[PDB]
Amino acid sequence: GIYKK
Amino acid sequence: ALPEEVNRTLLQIVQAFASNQIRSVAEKALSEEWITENNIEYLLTFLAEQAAFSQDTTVAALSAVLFRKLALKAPITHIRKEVLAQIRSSLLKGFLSERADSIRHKLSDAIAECVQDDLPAWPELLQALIESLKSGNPNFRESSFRILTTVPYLITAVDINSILPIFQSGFTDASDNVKIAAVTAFVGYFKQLPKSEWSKLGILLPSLLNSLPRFLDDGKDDALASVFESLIELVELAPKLFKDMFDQIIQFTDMVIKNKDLEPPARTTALELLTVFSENAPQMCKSNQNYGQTLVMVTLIMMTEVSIDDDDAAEWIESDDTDDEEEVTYDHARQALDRVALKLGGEYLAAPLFQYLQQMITSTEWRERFAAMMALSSAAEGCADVLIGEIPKILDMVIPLINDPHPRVQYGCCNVLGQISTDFSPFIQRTAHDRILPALISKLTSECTSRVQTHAAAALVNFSEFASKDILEPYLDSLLTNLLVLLQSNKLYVQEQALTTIAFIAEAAKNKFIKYYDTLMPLLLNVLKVNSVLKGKCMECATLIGFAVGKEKFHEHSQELISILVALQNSDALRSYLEQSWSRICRILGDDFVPLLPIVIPPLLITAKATQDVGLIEEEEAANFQQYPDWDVVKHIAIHTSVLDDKVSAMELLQSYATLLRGQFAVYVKEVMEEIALPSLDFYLHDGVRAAGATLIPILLSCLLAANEELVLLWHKASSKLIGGLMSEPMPEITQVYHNSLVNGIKVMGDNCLSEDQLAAFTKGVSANLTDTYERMQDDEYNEDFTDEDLLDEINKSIAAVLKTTNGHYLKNLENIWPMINTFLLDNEPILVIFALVVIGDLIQYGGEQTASMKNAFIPKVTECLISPDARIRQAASYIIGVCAQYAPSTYADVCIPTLDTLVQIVDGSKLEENRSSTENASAAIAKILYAYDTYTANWFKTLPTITDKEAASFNYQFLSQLIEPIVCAQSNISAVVDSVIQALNERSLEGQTVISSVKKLLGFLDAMAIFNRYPADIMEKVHKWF
Repeated sequence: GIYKK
Repeated sequence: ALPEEVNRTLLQIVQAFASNQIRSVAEKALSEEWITENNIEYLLTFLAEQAAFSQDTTVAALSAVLFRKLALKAPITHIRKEVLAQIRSSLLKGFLSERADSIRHKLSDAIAECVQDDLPAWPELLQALIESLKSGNPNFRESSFRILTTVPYLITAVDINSILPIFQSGFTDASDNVKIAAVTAFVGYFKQLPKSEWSKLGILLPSLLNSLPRFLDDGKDDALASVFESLIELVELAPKLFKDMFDQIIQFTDMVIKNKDLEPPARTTALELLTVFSENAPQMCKSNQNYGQTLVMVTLIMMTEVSIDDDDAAEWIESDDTDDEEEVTYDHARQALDRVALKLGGEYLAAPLFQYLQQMITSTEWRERFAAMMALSSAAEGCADVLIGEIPKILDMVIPLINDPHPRVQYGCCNVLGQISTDFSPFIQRTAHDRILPALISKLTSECTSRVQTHAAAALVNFSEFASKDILEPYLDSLLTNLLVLLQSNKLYVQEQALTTIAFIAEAAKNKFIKYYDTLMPLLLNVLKVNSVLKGKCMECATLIGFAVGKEKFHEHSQELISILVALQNSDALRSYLEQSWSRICRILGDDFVPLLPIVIPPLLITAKATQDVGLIEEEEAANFQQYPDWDVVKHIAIHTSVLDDKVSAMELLQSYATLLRGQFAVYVKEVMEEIALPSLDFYLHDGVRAAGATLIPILLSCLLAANEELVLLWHKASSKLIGGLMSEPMPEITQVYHNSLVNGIKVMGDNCLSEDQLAAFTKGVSANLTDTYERMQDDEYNEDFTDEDLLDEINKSIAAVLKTTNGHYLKNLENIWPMINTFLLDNEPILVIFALVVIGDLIQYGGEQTASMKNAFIPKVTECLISPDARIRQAASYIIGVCAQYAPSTYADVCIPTLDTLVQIVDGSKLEENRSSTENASAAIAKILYAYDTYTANWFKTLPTITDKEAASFNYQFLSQLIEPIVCAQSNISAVVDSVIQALNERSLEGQTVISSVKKLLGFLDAMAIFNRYPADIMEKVHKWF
């Protein structure tokens, strides 16, 4: 999925 | 100063250090013969003389380093004063002589080891430092600042009117090195000294800040970045020091970051300085709207710095779905806006953010349309409090960009939709599924580039995670038909994503997925029977599907699937997928998994038995090991973190196996307990391992119990090591687990599971935890703790658990820590007060009326706590008053009924989610006083229903059951009587079958049915299974 770094 | 015999011996040894035969004959001689109480003085005198006077670069350097290492462990305190004086004067003479730069650095580090509280004054150095700072040689000035960095106490020793212009000269020195040294030494002062000393140098901050523009003039970007790195440390220490010149440093970093002819280090550090203010002084950032405006502006600028000299993004379209490591400023900007947003909230950041977002989405610069998307993605979580209500506008902005001509803007739009699907969940799933799903699904077509297809697919993972099966059902077929196409890509990362997306769609879809099993499972098997990650993800998808559809459907392909697992397992990222798939298969097959343990468990047992793997290393080889993420260091100690991370992973799996299989796992319990669980507590260099060992203990025991000398012995061993850890464990978070692990252990083992040796050692452990908790919390001009609330919450549990298993006997042992408890009760901070109140509440249950010795010691504080502004304190207090009249009726008569007035007041924003708990306990306490020993009973009745606190509801209703079986009986309160019961039942707070037939008796004396005409169909069906 989409995450933050 | 040394006998020529000694010199040549030691000179041979130190020269031998750089050459293995010649070499460690020497360091064995050094370690075993010369680092002794009889030779240390000679050895230190030698090395000091070598470093100071030898004209051989190597020997001088080595000796200076050796001296530094050896002066520490001697230690310099136990050295005869007359040799210390000799060593000092020679080091100093070497420092003031003609040496190489690196050697004077090592001389500096050596000299620093000769300065201490314990040690006789050394005014020659102080005088030497002052004259050296005035030298024309930069290395002399630099080395002096370096010494002040190691021993910042020296800054106190020098007259203030000399040290101040020294730093001001240092900040504006012609040499960059000296400047960096000056700044380092300045910040180091605050790093080491008490806050009471800070105001001595603090006044130098404006001088430092005014020196910064000079770096831009000289084009010294890297020196600037070094100075930024020091300032960042200073902001974490004393943010408020920056209050008066906050605007200029805000505008300076703005100026640096906008100058994009500069090399990235100057601009990333500048941004970090900005960022770090939000993390250390948020009130300050909020009180100045120029901050948020600047932070938003510059992060946006930096997020546009993608695909430089490549407007087609050709390099980006052709690469895989990983980050381009070269886009450093872009990445730094994303993390920065995220961190600040998380700290300041949307009320402050949303407005300036969207001012630019409005503008950038329309630009022809695709990079700005892209950047607008990523910025919203980073700020969404931290600005959620506000943006969660502006959700159709956001979609109105973002969704039209999903078909942007540039594929990197499309990607960006997929990013936002995915990101906000997480941060605004589950509300965005319930209210925007009709917009988000069609938009994402549309990007799955093979019309779009691989990168956009893949990212749309990723966003679907985010959405699914909090979308119910009912929301997904009409989209499932469309979703899957499209994803099957991604599955036929020639690009590997597209296939891998497709698998993962299907998996987690399946996980959310659950039984709604059963109709898709037949079309998918064969396509998966074909993939597996043919690229390690692909197979791993394919195995994950297969078992997640299996868990969704249930055991029966899964059984159509389970044995073949298992045979393929076996092939994969016994043939590094693949291993993780396999381990998880095994564990998921166990969840599915339940007890039918048991024959597969001999395959699954032994690999885990190995990884979980990993020893701490630590090599004690030298100070030079220190950073050297920490380049790699899998290694960390903290004498100096090199720990292999990933090996111990995998130790935790294996233990977590063993946990779940144990938890799922219960008694069927007993055969492993003894081994896992003695070889893995208990030794893990002694892993002092890894927190996770220690916690994993602790949580494992109760679950291991329950396994063996469910299936005895072994059980009793292991519990005795495990409880003792847990108890023994309470007095040694330095980490408060880990301490909490130990107490929690004891509670669960006690709950498993049952009655009287502790000997009174253990009860004693437990008390010493509790007292130590309380003592250390008190001191850590007993701690502004320069600056603006749930971890400890939580530790005290489980200490409440364990004491309560120990009281219960001893059936009261632990009252004796707890006597010895009441002074600690009493201190907490009166203390200012509510956290310490709440703890004490809960403890006293537990005490009276087993010690009523044993507690008359304590009565007037807490009741004065308890009665105050009743009216306290904190709901947590009122509740705990109300409970104590209640349990006073329940377990110790006559010892508290003179207190309970005078307070009966205050309870009637607190009982009436009371019936509201925040304090609904507090007022129900007071309601219970009133019912307890009324029972133990009459306008009050009618007042208590309209405090009903009791729906939150279960303990409180339990008493209130069989007080209601006994009040009848006056104001409650007959009359026309009969509809309020029934409903009071229905609400408690329906809310699952009420134990009530006592009251149900008390009610049924009343309904018999009548109109009986009409009382339930109020309730809807779902609650009526419950009523019929109730009455």
